[PDB]
Amino acid sequence: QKYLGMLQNGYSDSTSAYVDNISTGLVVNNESKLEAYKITRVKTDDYDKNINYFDLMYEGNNQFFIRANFKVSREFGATLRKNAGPSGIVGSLSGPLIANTNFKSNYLSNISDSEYKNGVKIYAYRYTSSTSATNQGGGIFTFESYP
Repeated sequence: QKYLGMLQNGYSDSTSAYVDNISTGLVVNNESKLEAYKITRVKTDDYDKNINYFDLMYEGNNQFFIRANFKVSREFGATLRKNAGPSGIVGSLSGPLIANTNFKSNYLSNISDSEYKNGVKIYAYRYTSSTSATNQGGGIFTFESYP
């Protein structure tokens, strides 16, 4: 147990595939691999993800931002382009809203499998109000789906 975190041999499927040495598996619909999968991402003033909900993942029809933890941000957020670059709301964080599995963070298809396998997409703005943008970290992302 002191090597790998937790592999889902009939355990909970809350993603949790996180800092490198946590062997964790998941299988969902819309890309061709059963995933013993890993995430090794670092962003600013951060250790692994911070503020709950920050990765790239794999449920929906496209390649998109994680549903990392069980609380859902209905927040209509502005996920803009690559590291520390503001270019406008390409990602309009909104529905769908469901949870309990690896799910979609408002279909950020624009951030794709190339930015998933050794990605850069923990960067994100948070909005308290309808236009109050705050930057709390952003940097390297990493993922690897495997047998």
